[PDB]
Amino acid sequence: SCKLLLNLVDCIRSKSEQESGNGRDVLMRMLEVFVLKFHTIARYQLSAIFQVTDCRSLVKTLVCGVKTITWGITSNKQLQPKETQIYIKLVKYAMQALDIYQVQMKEEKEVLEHFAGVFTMMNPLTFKEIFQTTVPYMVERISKNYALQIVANSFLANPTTSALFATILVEYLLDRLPEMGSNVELSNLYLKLFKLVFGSVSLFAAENEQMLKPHLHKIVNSSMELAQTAKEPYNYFLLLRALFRSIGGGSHDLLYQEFLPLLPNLLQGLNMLQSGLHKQHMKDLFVELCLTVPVRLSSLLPYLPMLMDPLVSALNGSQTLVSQGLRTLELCVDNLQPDFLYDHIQPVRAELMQALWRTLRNPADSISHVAYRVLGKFGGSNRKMLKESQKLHYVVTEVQGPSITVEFSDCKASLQLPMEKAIETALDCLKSANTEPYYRRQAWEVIKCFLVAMMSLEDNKHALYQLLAHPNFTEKTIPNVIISHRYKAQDTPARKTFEQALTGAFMSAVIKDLRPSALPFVASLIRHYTMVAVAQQCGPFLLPCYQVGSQPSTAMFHSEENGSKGMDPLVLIDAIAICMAYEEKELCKIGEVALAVIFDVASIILGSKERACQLPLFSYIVERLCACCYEQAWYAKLGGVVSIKFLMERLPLTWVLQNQQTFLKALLFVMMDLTGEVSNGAVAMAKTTLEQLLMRCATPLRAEEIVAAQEKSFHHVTHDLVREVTSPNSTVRKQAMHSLQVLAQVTGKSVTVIMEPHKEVLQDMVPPKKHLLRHQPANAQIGLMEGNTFCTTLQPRLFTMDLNVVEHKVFYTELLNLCEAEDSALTKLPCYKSLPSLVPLRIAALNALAACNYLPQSREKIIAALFKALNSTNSELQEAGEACMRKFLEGATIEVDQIHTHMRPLLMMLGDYRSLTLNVVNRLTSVTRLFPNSFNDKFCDQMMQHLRKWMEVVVITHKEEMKICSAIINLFHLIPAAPQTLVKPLLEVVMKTERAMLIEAGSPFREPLIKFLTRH
Amino acid sequence: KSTPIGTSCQGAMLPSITNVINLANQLHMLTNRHDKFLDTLREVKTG
Amino acid sequence: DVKDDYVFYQKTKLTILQSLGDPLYYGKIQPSNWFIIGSKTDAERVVNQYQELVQNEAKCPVKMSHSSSG
Amino acid sequence: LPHVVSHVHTPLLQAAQQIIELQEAAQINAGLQPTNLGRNNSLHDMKTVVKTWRNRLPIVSDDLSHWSSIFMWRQHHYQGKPTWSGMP
Repeated sequence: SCKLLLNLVDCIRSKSEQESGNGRDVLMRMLEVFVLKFHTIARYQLSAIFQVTDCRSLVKTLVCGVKTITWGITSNKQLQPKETQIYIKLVKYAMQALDIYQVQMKEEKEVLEHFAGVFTMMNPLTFKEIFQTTVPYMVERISKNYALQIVANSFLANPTTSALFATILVEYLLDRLPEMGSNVELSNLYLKLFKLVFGSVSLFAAENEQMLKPHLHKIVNSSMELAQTAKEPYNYFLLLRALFRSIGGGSHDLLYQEFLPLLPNLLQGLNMLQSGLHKQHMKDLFVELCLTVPVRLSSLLPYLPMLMDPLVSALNGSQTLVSQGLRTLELCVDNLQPDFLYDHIQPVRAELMQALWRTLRNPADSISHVAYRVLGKFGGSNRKMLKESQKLHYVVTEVQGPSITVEFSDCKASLQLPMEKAIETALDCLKSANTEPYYRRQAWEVIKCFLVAMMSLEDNKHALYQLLAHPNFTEKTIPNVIISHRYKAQDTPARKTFEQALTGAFMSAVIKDLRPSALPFVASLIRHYTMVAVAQQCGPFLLPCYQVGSQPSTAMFHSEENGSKGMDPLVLIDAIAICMAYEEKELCKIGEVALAVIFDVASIILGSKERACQLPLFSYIVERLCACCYEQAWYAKLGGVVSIKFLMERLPLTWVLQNQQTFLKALLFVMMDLTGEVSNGAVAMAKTTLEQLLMRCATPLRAEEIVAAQEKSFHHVTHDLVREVTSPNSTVRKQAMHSLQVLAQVTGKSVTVIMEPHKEVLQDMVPPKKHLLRHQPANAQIGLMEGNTFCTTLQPRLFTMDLNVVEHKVFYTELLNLCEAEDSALTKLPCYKSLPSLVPLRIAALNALAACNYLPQSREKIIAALFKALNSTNSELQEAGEACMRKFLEGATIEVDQIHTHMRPLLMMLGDYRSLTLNVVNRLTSVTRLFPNSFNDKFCDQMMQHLRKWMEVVVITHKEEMKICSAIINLFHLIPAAPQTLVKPLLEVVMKTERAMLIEAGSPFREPLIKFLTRH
Repeated sequence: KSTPIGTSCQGAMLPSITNVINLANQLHMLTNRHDKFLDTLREVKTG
Repeated sequence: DVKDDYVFYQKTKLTILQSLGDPLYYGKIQPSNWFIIGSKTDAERVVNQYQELVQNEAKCPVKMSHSSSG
Repeated sequence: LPHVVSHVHTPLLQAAQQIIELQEAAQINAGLQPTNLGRNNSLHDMKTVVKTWRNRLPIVSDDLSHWSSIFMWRQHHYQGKPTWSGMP
């Protein structure tokens, strides 16, 4: 039937051109039936699932009919809005219909090509209207169906579609840009769309360069500031490279002149990211982004030294980066008058010259020859005296490492061969990327046999039973002995090697094809390590360093001059710390299992769990585990957080109270060192662990010792938590403020009662004492301002401030003298130099004005300052001014005469045409949101004339502006007591605009109107 | 290839459980498990 | 105060600015960024290098015009 | 040669400049061919080669033998320009 109707359309067209009849309604009548046919075959196909061949033949036949009927109609003219709704239903139902192809190419791509070409020959005004409305549905369909990429890349064969649909696509992606980095498959698919849209602008240089010119700062900027605190920021850096290959090398004209004002803040960011120790391939990505910039040699001299550190890194092992590094260096050598180049290369001359010298030995004819040519281009700068000599290899000590006694059958002679390097080689093999499992087994055998043969084998079934059954194990009190690594002198050459063997055993126990043959072996050794440890530091058989009165001195460890009588069982904890501080997070599972095994063994052969907590070994465990949170790397800090979490949830609460201060300090340092680029989602975990620690420790209960310990820990913890109230760092300051709220929420006490005994810390800190607000950096100024705001926000007021008593006049007038200078020309100060925004600095002082409202003797100055902020030009500054106005709204009263005298200018410029801009409308709707009695019906009547003038301008200038007319109607929603007689005239002109523009699907004049309409 | 592995570096040897003596239910089942583990771990050669 | 401007299809300019108070020069390229410049001798070396770079890969213009104000 | 750089590595790095200059000076004779003489290909490139040779200079610590080798070789091509302009 569709086959017959495929060729029957031309007959209708031929008969319709003979005489002027009625054929428009007939053609659209079957189209609705065809649209309904899509729904029938798409809604019931989920429950229904030859069938597949018939279904695809029906879809292909009907789609060709849809293309054919559109071909006869269009072959432009403007389309009526009613059938655009039908097309909205058509496209919505078509995506659900395109599902049979999934269960079962060449014809699949062909049929999608015909479907994608239906909208190519349609009116562009209606083309963008339908696709903008149904852009989120299409993205969601791609999230479920992966075959729409064939349709996606067919939008650029040679249509005019890509020149218009891409504008909507990029706007939708920018709206949900922060969503990237949370999920996995959603971020990758969004990145794929970014690659395809960047391919279109790169392939078609016409009418795509102008589209990319605006809203380009957000793509470059917001990607950088959102990858700092995210889980997988690897997708953000994958997006910037694609933009670089499109803004340069191809479309270049108005894009080059737009990327220039972003190089200062972008090039100085990539320099800091490449100096970290994040990962192995991540650093290679950073040096690729910093180099190969889409900027020519000009307009780069002032920023030349910032491209030298990445050049050194690119010439240090990577196959592709060395080739690119030589090309970048060769380009500079070409035309730069190398005496100028020698001046800018001096700081990194030693590193670059050594890198070039070492790149002449690799087995490659495309690198050594290029490097030799580059070196020959230098006159004599490649052999000048280096101020830093080459590093040498030296041996610190003169001792003998581990050896294996192997005897021969000749002359009765034994041989001792060292295997120090063999263990290191085995560790490298286990850490390698592409090695066969056969050599992994051999490497594991070397570690296993060396570890077994090193320890002794004695006391078979006789001495072990007597020692474990001996008395004074569950009766005698364990002496308080503290074990610390702070007294360690130097690592012996054998301790490091034995540490490496243990780490290899732990790593070999998690890799698949070796796990079942290593878990019992590793677990049994850990049990052996613990039992020999507890037999040495116990009561009845204590060593002389384990007396009641003892010292943590060097004799505790294995050293040269002061040893522990040979290989004390303390290296197991060191191996646990190293494996938990590995770049791969697959060792955390075995790390916590080993810790659980260690406690399980100790809790059995000691009688009770609380007595095992007093054993001196756990004192060294926390110090070793908390030392991993001080390294500059981020994965090491994560290992410490996991160790903190495991020891908190498992071992009982009485232990935690004693070491709560130590855990809090370790969990607090992580959020302070991580400021510029934080992590792959580590501080979020740290905040959760801190929140869990506070709820567990502050939970009310029942012996006298537990209560005394709980309040003793409470006094020590709360003292530290008031220390960062005025901290210059915002992350710790906000966490500390949130720390106090949750602490009072858990317990049955208020907030100020907690901070009663610790007032002496904050007496001379939160106010300025012996200091000024102009001699300190803005980082401390904001922290002090927020401290005063938090100090005077609770309904119980602490540190009451009154002006003319003591020192409260200098501080008060200083913050009044801050909300006057707006432009940066009048604030040319040495302290206020590196402030690109200067907006957040005024916000903290503004909140202080609204924080204090209990002093009625002086309110004219603060009221004028508050209204001055509301009358500002910036958008973010005005929004915060509204926020503090709402905060100040809870005062005594606001007189009308104050409002009339403060909004005089707004009425002065009311009677003008070039004055009702977006900023003024935002100001006008903000001031009418509160105090809902400021205008009358005459003002509403005047505004009706204004909107008529606005709507008359658009219909002329059409054949930015859409938002202002949507906002001006939205202002009528906020204002109460609007006349009832104005409803009819406003809806009449709206229809007139909707009739001239012929738009009906979700107009911007509809969403605020429907809320405006339902009042009466 | 038929002799146990010995080391002449007694300074790096990990001391046994009984070494503290010369320097002066679940428990029974745990002892048996360790004794069996040590029994099968003694048969390690240099081959 | 010495303000020297340099005029070079494209149109990019080089500006040399010296603020009163210290003999430290400043630069800015306009197709509030500022450039650090040392003594007087370093100024022409940057200008000569900048002039040499812009003269090569344009090939449509040939000219040299500059002025001063102050 | 040994991994570290010392006086033994001087001659190879010292002669690297003249090796590429032989290739650079190989285009002098190609540009002086009468078939392609007087064009911008044999005029702009000649000035670039002259300017490039004028900029780069070795360090004074080298022996006078290498300074002569560079300069007389440059002089051989410098004196070859009056040889074809001498017979506007």
